[PDB]
Amino acid sequence: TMEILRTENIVKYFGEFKALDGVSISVCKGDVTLIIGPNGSGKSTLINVITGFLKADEGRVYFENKDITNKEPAELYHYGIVRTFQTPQPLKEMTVLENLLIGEINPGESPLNSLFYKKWIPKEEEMVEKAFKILEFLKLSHLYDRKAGELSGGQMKLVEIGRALMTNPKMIVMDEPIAGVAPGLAHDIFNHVLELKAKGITFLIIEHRLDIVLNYIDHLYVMFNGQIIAEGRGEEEIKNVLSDPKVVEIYIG
Ligand SMILES: Nc1ncnc2c1ncn2[C@@H]1O[C@H](COP(=O)(O)OP(=O)(O)O)[C@@H](O)[C@H]1O
Ligand code: MMC
Ligand SMILES: [Mg+2]
Repeated sequence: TMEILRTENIVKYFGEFKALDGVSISVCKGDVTLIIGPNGSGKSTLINVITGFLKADEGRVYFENKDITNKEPAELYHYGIVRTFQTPQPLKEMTVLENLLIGEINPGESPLNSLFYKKWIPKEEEMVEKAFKILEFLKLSHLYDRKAGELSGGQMKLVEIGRALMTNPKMIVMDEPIAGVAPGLAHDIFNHVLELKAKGITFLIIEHRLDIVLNYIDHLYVMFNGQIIAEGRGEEEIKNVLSDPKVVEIYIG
Protein backbone atom coordinates (compact mmCIF):
# COMPACT_ATOMS: atom_id res chain seq x y z
CA THR A 1 0.00 0.00 0.00
CA MET A 2 3.18 2.10 0.52
CA GLU A 3 3.35 5.86 0.12
CA ILE A 4 5.18 7.45 -2.80
CA LEU A 5 4.94 11.21 -2.17
CA ARG A 6 4.42 13.02 1.12
CA THR A 7 4.76 16.64 2.04
CA GLU A 8 5.61 17.90 5.52
CA ASN A 9 3.70 21.12 6.24
CA ILE A 10 4.13 23.14 3.02
CA VAL A 11 3.82 26.91 3.49
CA LYS A 12 3.73 29.73 0.91
CA TYR A 13 3.48 33.55 0.61
CA PHE A 14 2.58 36.06 -2.08
CA GLY A 15 3.53 39.41 -0.66
CA GLU A 16 1.75 39.39 2.70
CA PHE A 17 -0.85 36.75 1.82
CA LYS A 18 0.07 33.29 3.17
CA ALA A 19 -1.24 31.17 0.26
CA LEU A 20 -0.51 27.86 2.03
CA ASP A 21 -0.46 27.17 5.77
CA GLY A 22 1.54 23.97 6.15
CA VAL A 23 -0.08 21.56 3.69
CA SER A 24 0.68 17.89 4.48
CA ILE A 25 -0.49 15.19 2.03
CA SER A 26 -0.20 11.44 1.39
CA VAL A 27 0.06 10.75 -2.36
CA CYS A 28 0.67 7.07 -3.14
CA LYS A 29 1.80 3.81 -5.15
CA GLY A 30 -0.61 3.72 -8.09
CA ASP A 31 -3.26 5.94 -6.45
CA VAL A 32 -5.35 8.56 -8.28
CA THR A 33 -5.10 11.39 -5.70
CA LEU A 34 -7.37 14.36 -6.43
CA ILE A 35 -7.15 17.73 -4.72
CA ILE A 36 -10.19 19.96 -5.09
CA GLY A 37 -11.26 23.27 -3.60
CA PRO A 38 -12.75 26.59 -4.78
CA ASN A 39 -10.40 29.03 -6.56
CA GLY A 40 -8.08 30.88 -4.22
CA SER A 41 -7.47 28.03 -1.75
CA GLY A 42 -4.03 27.53 -3.33
CA LYS A 43 -4.47 24.38 -5.37
CA SER A 44 -2.15 25.42 -8.21
CA THR A 45 0.36 26.73 -5.69
CA LEU A 46 0.75 23.46 -3.78
CA ILE A 47 1.51 22.05 -7.24
CA ASN A 48 4.10 24.59 -8.39
CA VAL A 49 5.71 23.82 -5.04
CA ILE A 50 5.56 20.01 -5.37
CA THR A 51 6.93 20.38 -8.89
CA GLY A 52 9.59 22.90 -7.82
CA PHE A 53 8.18 25.80 -9.83
CA LEU A 54 7.36 27.82 -6.71
CA LYS A 55 9.59 27.46 -3.64
CA ALA A 56 8.38 26.13 -0.30
CA ASP A 57 8.63 28.95 2.27
CA GLU A 58 8.89 26.28 4.96
CA GLY A 59 8.23 22.57 4.66
CA ARG A 60 9.21 19.36 2.85
CA VAL A 61 8.31 17.00 0.00
CA TYR A 62 9.35 13.33 -0.15
CA PHE A 63 9.29 10.96 -3.12
CA GLU A 64 10.24 7.32 -2.47
CA ASN A 65 11.30 8.58 1.01
CA LYS A 66 13.75 11.28 -0.23
CA ASP A 67 13.98 15.04 0.30
CA ILE A 68 13.14 16.59 -3.05
CA THR A 69 12.10 19.87 -1.45
CA ASN A 70 12.99 22.83 -3.70
CA LYS A 71 14.51 20.65 -6.42
CA GLU A 72 14.30 21.98 -9.95
CA PRO A 73 11.57 20.58 -12.22
CA ALA A 74 14.43 19.44 -14.48
CA GLU A 75 15.89 17.62 -11.45
CA LEU A 76 12.60 15.94 -10.50
CA TYR A 77 12.40 14.44 -14.01
CA HIS A 78 14.93 11.83 -12.89
CA TYR A 79 13.09 11.04 -9.66
CA GLY A 80 9.79 10.36 -11.42
CA ILE A 81 7.85 13.65 -11.39
CA VAL A 82 6.21 15.26 -14.47
CA ARG A 83 3.39 17.83 -15.03
CA THR A 84 0.77 18.51 -17.76
CA PHE A 85 1.31 21.92 -19.29
CA GLN A 86 -1.21 23.73 -21.48
CA THR A 87 0.09 23.87 -25.06
CA PRO A 88 1.62 27.31 -25.87
CA GLN A 89 0.68 29.36 -28.94
CA PRO A 90 3.87 28.93 -30.98
CA LEU A 91 3.53 25.22 -30.15
CA LYS A 92 0.02 24.91 -31.59
CA GLU A 93 1.74 25.69 -34.89
CA MET A 94 3.36 22.23 -35.12
CA THR A 95 1.87 18.74 -35.53
CA VAL A 96 0.60 16.43 -32.83
CA LEU A 97 3.56 14.09 -33.28
CA GLU A 98 6.15 16.86 -32.82
CA ASN A 99 4.11 18.16 -29.90
CA LEU A 100 4.96 14.85 -28.23
CA LEU A 101 8.43 14.67 -29.76
CA ILE A 102 9.28 17.81 -27.79
CA GLY A 103 8.14 15.96 -24.67
CA GLU A 104 11.65 14.51 -24.87
CA ILE A 105 13.66 17.50 -26.13
CA ASN A 106 13.53 18.36 -22.43
CA PRO A 107 11.71 15.81 -20.18
CA GLY A 108 9.88 16.83 -17.00
CA GLU A 109 10.51 20.37 -18.28
CA SER A 110 8.21 23.13 -19.66
CA PRO A 111 6.90 22.87 -23.28
CA LEU A 112 8.38 26.38 -23.58
CA ASN A 113 11.87 25.49 -22.31
CA SER A 114 11.74 22.13 -24.14
CA LEU A 115 10.98 23.45 -27.64
CA PHE A 116 13.50 26.26 -27.05
CA TYR A 117 16.30 23.69 -27.46
CA LYS A 118 14.78 22.84 -30.86
CA LYS A 119 16.68 24.03 -33.94
CA TRP A 120 14.88 21.39 -35.97
CA ILE A 121 12.50 18.81 -34.50
CA PRO A 122 14.19 15.47 -33.45
CA LYS A 123 12.83 12.90 -35.91
CA GLU A 124 15.12 10.20 -34.53
CA GLU A 125 14.18 6.57 -35.11
CA GLU A 126 13.35 5.70 -31.47
CA MET A 127 11.44 8.89 -30.59
CA VAL A 128 9.13 8.46 -33.60
CA GLU A 129 8.34 4.83 -32.77
CA LYS A 130 7.74 5.62 -29.08
CA ALA A 131 5.51 8.59 -29.91
CA PHE A 132 3.33 6.82 -32.47
CA LYS A 133 2.85 3.98 -29.95
CA ILE A 134 1.59 6.55 -27.44
CA LEU A 135 -0.47 8.21 -30.18
CA GLU A 136 -2.40 4.98 -30.73
CA PHE A 137 -2.84 4.33 -27.00
CA LEU A 138 -4.33 7.79 -26.38
CA LYS A 139 -6.54 7.04 -29.40
CA LEU A 140 -4.92 9.95 -31.21
CA SER A 141 -3.45 7.74 -33.93
CA HIS A 142 -5.12 9.51 -36.88
CA LEU A 143 -3.79 12.96 -35.88
CA TYR A 144 0.00 12.41 -36.12
CA ASP A 145 0.29 15.20 -38.73
CA ARG A 146 -2.57 17.49 -37.77
CA LYS A 147 -1.33 20.88 -36.51
CA ALA A 148 -1.94 21.00 -32.76
CA GLY A 149 -3.95 24.17 -33.40
CA GLU A 150 -6.54 22.16 -35.31
CA LEU A 151 -7.17 20.04 -32.18
CA SER A 152 -10.34 20.42 -30.12
CA GLY A 153 -10.07 20.95 -26.39
CA GLY A 154 -10.55 17.21 -25.92
CA GLN A 155 -8.07 16.12 -28.60
CA MET A 156 -5.64 18.67 -27.09
CA LYS A 157 -5.52 17.59 -23.40
CA LEU A 158 -4.59 14.04 -24.42
CA VAL A 159 -1.72 15.30 -26.59
CA GLU A 160 -0.59 17.20 -23.48
CA ILE A 161 -0.80 14.03 -21.37
CA GLY A 162 1.08 12.28 -24.14
CA ARG A 163 3.78 14.96 -24.04
CA ALA A 164 3.99 14.25 -20.28
CA LEU A 165 4.04 10.53 -21.17
CA MET A 166 7.09 11.02 -23.40
CA THR A 167 9.30 10.66 -20.32
CA ASN A 168 7.81 7.47 -18.84
CA PRO A 169 6.94 8.90 -15.37
CA LYS A 170 6.15 7.10 -12.14
CA MET A 171 3.77 10.00 -11.35
CA ILE A 172 1.96 12.58 -13.52
CA VAL A 173 0.51 15.87 -12.29
CA MET A 174 -2.68 17.30 -13.82
CA ASP A 175 -4.18 20.68 -13.01
CA GLU A 176 -7.87 20.75 -13.99
CA PRO A 177 -7.89 18.79 -17.27
CA ILE A 178 -11.70 18.15 -17.06
CA ALA A 179 -12.45 21.42 -15.24
CA GLY A 180 -14.79 23.14 -17.67
CA VAL A 181 -15.37 20.30 -20.16
CA ALA A 182 -18.60 18.44 -21.01
CA PRO A 183 -19.51 15.31 -18.99
CA GLY A 184 -18.83 13.06 -21.98
CA LEU A 185 -15.21 14.29 -22.04
CA ALA A 186 -14.72 14.15 -18.23
CA HIS A 187 -14.85 10.36 -18.44
CA ASP A 188 -12.72 10.46 -21.59
CA ILE A 189 -9.72 12.19 -19.99
CA PHE A 190 -10.15 9.96 -16.96
CA ASN A 191 -10.60 6.87 -19.09
CA HIS A 192 -6.92 6.88 -20.05
CA VAL A 193 -6.30 7.86 -16.42
CA LEU A 194 -7.26 4.31 -15.46
CA GLU A 195 -5.59 3.06 -18.67
CA LEU A 196 -2.29 4.36 -17.30
CA LYS A 197 -2.98 3.62 -13.64
CA ALA A 198 -3.00 -0.05 -14.70
CA LYS A 199 0.40 0.50 -16.33
CA GLY A 200 2.08 1.61 -13.10
CA ILE A 201 1.61 5.39 -13.11
CA THR A 202 0.45 7.47 -10.12
CA PHE A 203 -1.70 10.61 -10.54
CA LEU A 204 -1.95 13.92 -8.73
CA ILE A 205 -4.98 15.56 -10.26
CA ILE A 206 -6.59 18.85 -9.22
CA GLU A 207 -10.13 19.93 -10.00
CA HIS A 208 -12.36 22.73 -8.71
CA ARG A 209 -15.11 20.32 -7.52
CA LEU A 210 -15.70 16.52 -7.69
CA ASP A 211 -19.02 15.59 -9.29
CA ILE A 212 -18.72 13.33 -12.37
CA VAL A 213 -15.58 11.26 -11.70
CA LEU A 214 -16.30 10.14 -8.11
CA ASN A 215 -16.20 6.39 -9.00
CA TYR A 216 -12.59 6.72 -10.18
CA ILE A 217 -11.04 8.50 -7.19
CA ASP A 218 -8.65 6.42 -5.12
CA HIS A 219 -8.07 9.20 -2.60
CA LEU A 220 -9.65 12.59 -1.98
CA TYR A 221 -8.22 15.64 -0.21
CA VAL A 222 -10.26 18.86 0.02
CA MET A 223 -8.76 22.31 0.40
CA PHE A 224 -9.89 25.71 1.66
CA ASN A 225 -7.54 28.69 2.17
CA GLY A 226 -4.21 26.86 1.84
CA GLN A 227 -5.12 24.08 4.26
CA ILE A 228 -6.75 20.63 4.04
CA ILE A 229 -10.34 20.74 5.31
CA ALA A 230 -11.45 17.16 4.68
CA GLU A 231 -10.26 13.86 3.27
CA GLY A 232 -11.66 10.65 1.85
CA ARG A 233 -9.90 7.59 0.42
CA GLY A 234 -12.93 5.52 -0.55
CA GLU A 235 -16.33 6.05 -2.20
CA GLU A 236 -18.26 6.59 1.05
CA GLU A 237 -15.38 8.52 2.62
CA ILE A 238 -15.40 10.87 -0.37
CA LYS A 239 -19.19 11.07 -0.96
CA ASN A 240 -19.59 12.03 2.70
CA VAL A 241 -16.63 14.39 2.39
CA LEU A 242 -18.11 16.16 -0.65
CA SER A 243 -21.68 16.16 0.62
CA ASP A 244 -20.13 17.23 3.94
CA PRO A 245 -21.93 20.38 5.23
CA LYS A 246 -19.00 22.84 5.55
CA VAL A 247 -17.55 21.25 2.38
CA VAL A 248 -20.67 21.97 0.29
CA GLU A 249 -20.85 25.51 1.69
CA ILE A 250 -17.63 26.83 0.14
CA TYR A 251 -19.19 25.81 -3.18
CA ILE A 252 -22.40 27.81 -2.68
CA GLY A 253 -21.72 30.29 -5.45
N1 LIG B 1 1.96 35.02 -8.53
C1 LIG B 1 1.08 35.29 -7.54
N2 LIG B 1 1.23 36.41 -6.78
C2 LIG B 1 0.37 36.70 -5.79
N3 LIG B 1 -0.64 35.88 -5.54
C3 LIG B 1 -0.85 34.76 -6.25
C4 LIG B 1 0.03 34.43 -7.29
N4 LIG B 1 -0.39 33.31 -7.81
C5 LIG B 1 -1.49 32.93 -7.14
N5 LIG B 1 -1.75 33.82 -6.20
C6 LIG B 1 -2.89 33.76 -5.24
O1 LIG B 1 -2.86 32.59 -4.39
C7 LIG B 1 -4.25 32.28 -4.05
C8 LIG B 1 -4.65 30.84 -4.42
O2 LIG B 1 -3.59 30.23 -5.17
P1 LIG B 1 -3.90 29.54 -6.57
O3 LIG B 1 -2.68 28.97 -7.15
O4 LIG B 1 -4.55 30.45 -7.51
O5 LIG B 1 -4.94 28.40 -6.17
P2 LIG B 1 -6.20 27.75 -6.85
O6 LIG B 1 -5.71 26.73 -7.83
O7 LIG B 1 -7.13 27.12 -5.85
O8 LIG B 1 -6.99 29.00 -7.54
C9 LIG B 1 -5.07 33.32 -4.79
O9 LIG B 1 -5.29 34.48 -3.97
C10 LIG B 1 -4.20 33.64 -5.98
O10 LIG B 1 -4.62 34.77 -6.77
C1 MMC C 1 0.27 4.27 2.19
HG1 MMC C 1 -1.28 5.33 0.19
MG1 LIG D 1 -5.32 26.81 -9.44
